[PDB]
Amino acid sequence: ALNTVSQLEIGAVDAQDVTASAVRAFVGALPSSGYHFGFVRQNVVFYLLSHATVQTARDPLYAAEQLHEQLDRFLRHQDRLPFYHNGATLTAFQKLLQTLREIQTVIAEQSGGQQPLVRRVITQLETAATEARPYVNCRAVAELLDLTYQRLIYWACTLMPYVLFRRDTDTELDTVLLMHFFYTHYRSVNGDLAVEFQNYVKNSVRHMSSFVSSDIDGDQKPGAEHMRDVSYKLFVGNLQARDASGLMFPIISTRISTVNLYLSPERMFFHPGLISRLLSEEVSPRANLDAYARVCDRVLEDHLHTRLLDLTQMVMRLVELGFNHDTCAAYAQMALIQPASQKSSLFVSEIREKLIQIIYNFYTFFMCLYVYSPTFLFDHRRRLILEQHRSTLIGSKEELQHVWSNVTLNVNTHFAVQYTEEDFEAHTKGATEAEREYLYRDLHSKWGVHLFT
Amino acid sequence: LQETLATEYFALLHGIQTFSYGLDFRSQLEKIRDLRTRFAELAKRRRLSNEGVLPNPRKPQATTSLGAFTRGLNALERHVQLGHQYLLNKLNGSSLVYRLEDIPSVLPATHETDPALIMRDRLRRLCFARHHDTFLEVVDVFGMRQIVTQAGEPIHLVTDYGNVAFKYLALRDDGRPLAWRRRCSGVVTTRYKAITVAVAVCQ
Amino acid sequence: TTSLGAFTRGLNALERHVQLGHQYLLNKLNGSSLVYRLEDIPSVLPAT
Amino acid sequence: VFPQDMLQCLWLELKPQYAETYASVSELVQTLFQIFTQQCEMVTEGYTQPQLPTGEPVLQMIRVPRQDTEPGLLDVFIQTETALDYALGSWLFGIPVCLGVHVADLLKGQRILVARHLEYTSRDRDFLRIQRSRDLNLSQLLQDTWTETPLEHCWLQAQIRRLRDYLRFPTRLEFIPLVIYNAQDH
Amino acid sequence: FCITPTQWPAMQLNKLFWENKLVQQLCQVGPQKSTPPLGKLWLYAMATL
Repeated sequence: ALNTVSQLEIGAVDAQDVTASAVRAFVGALPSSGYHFGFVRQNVVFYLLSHATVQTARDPLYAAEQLHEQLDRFLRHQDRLPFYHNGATLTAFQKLLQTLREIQTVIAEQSGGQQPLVRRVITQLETAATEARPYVNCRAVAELLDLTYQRLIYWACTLMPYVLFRRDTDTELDTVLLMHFFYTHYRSVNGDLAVEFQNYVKNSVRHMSSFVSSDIDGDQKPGAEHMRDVSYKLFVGNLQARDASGLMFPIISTRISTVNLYLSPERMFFHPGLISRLLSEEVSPRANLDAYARVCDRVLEDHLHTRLLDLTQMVMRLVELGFNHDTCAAYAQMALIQPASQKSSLFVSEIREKLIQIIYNFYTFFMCLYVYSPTFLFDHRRRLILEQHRSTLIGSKEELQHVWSNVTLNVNTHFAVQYTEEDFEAHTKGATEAEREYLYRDLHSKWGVHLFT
Repeated sequence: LQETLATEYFALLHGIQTFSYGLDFRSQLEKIRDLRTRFAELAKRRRLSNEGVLPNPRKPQATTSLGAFTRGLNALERHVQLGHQYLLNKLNGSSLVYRLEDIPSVLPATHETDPALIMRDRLRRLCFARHHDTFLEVVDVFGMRQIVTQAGEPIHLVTDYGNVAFKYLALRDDGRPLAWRRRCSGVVTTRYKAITVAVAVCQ
Repeated sequence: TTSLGAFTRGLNALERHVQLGHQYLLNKLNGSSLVYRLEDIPSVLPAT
Repeated sequence: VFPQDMLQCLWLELKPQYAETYASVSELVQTLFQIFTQQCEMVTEGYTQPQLPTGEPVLQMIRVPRQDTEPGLLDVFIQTETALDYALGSWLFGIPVCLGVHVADLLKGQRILVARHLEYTSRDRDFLRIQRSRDLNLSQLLQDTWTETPLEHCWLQAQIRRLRDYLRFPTRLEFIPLVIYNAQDH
Repeated sequence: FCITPTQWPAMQLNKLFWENKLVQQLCQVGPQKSTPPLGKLWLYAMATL
């Protein structure tokens, strides 16, 4: 029986399959006296929910409500610890189900100023999660919170407004690039962006010809390959257009002399050509690259100088700079693709190392955010995530061992899953010497670490 | 304990399938060796076998014997070792590239799997230069439809076009030959006509 | 009065029939890019 | 790499006799691919053993017969040297070349008539224009040909980087090549 | 009207009508290798029927 129940701890069970009669048979057939049988006589509902899974059904609310109703029947069928009791377990799980209904209600309402509404509704969701926070041990609530956080963060990263982009120092190219990135990363509901683009292109007709090449020589320039699409659907006057015809247009001049006079150094990440030429180390020595050098230094210093509201705040701060996960990954690829040995100035090498740090850090941060949840499963998958990252991004390069500290430091800073020894003491204040060992064993199996003794 | 390690095995299988480990062959070898030692320790705590059907990643089964797990481990070792050997041979045979470290590792950020493409590239790769004459079809450890010879070397690893443009122009054979030429929607030099006339007259 | 060798020959005939049909289908999918998978291929009913 | 109009002009201006049966160099390329695929023959057969000694469940076994004369089209293209070959090689690799037609032999072979057909050097504008018109973009092939082959993907990226680096910086030979070719059959 | 031959390029519209790959594969079935592709007759049959 002990081996079976330990394997049950290691494994997971289906909410629909388990019934009240099944729980009654499991309790009755289980031996009466034991150092774990007392707990299952005391907290069978919480213990069963500790390992249950609902993620398979793909509909958390209804399956979890069915599980709650079966547990309610078993609790009708049914003083050691006021903090954790089967009736208290049912009450807390019903509260969590209310939270899981209201998160979907919020998503439906907000998705159809929008920013204050988003902030207040996400604050309500955070309060709801805090109400559901203490029983993080359970696998059922673990996957429920995991899916909830996945959905909310995926919705929030896309529902970004466009107010923060406009600056007085922004040029015509900078503005069109900002709204271009907005189109390529956010088009779900913001449909007026194309109309504004069509209105604005007629304003900057004279200014649009200043930052372009001749026809014949522009295509061979480095970095035009990646920016051909943005250029084509800049020139055509409609962001919905597709460059399937392979036409040749006035290619944008990516030279630093043109960029500095026609762009702003702070909004560079929206422009792919400068990234490509900087990684490729094909920059002319005479080029004056102090602009992005200082911008890179100050941005990294501000980011390294650093709650769910705070997480979201950093989220729209970082992506406001144009850092999109797909874009960051695709424009970190050539960092590995580009050769290590080439001729470039020391400042260029230093800013390249800085940008390698930045691309790795933001790529890891974004992908962890895509799988973020204040639960043990996040760290459990993050172990394999960091192993894979060591395998691929760092590789066998010796110089890449220095840049490792910032990635792990930032990801553990922003996505820390907090657990308190006082929390476990309260969870086991009434638990006797007999019952604490298997709660400890289940926690060790789930988290994977020897957190306390 | 056994279930958690089996899930770790399946996660490693998916990572190798999705190329989450890149060109770090040593890391994959160390991980699979550690997994094999862990499964051997599980067997000792609970005899290893070299027979049994492979575990199904799509449908995990608790009836799989430890021999199946050991077989899957050795299959992964063979896959990674044959891959590394093929990289070593191609590096020796091609002088264009300098070192394996300079060769990057691509990310699955650009993922697109059409079954039609997945079958057509393999069927066109069949009659290319491969070490063994005959051929066969199996289901790989990853669970997909992998095609290998009797040696078990992957066709996508034992047969190659030798050029990116060759593969691109070979798999582009769909309907009409050229599409962008049609999309663009678009007579001799007079000197050549003059030289043709003069050469004909002289001859 | 049919012999066991006759039944062995019939088993071989059925095996070759099914293998021959399967290999002809494989060749037809190989030569024609019109169809991508056997799953999309319909099955007719023998009602007619 | 080259634009299709310039390719059409070169094809029409120096039509190879054995290639005159077709209308483009591209058509030659797809017909060569077709004959290469026709050389390959696939036959599927059953196997008594359902699994390998390793144990992978084997479904079917496939053999590749290459059984069978007039010279092959791909062959006759291979051993026949044409002005097309050297012109395309010079334009692709960024090297000049001098192509001329042999009229006849005079003074018992002491003097040979080589009519001025065309010349390639860094001086004439057409050579510079065609050299700078080369579009060294090949990452679009990688995007258009993703077949769940990341190892080959990295190999192809490295190969493209090396070939583009070589093409941008060709080796110079003091601009003195010369080719003699016939006019009746190129 | 009138047309300038030099300005107007010449395509191969057969590659879209009967020289395309799929119709050629469909009409390749014939008694002997000497038979030319039958897509020319195949389009006739489809149009008639």
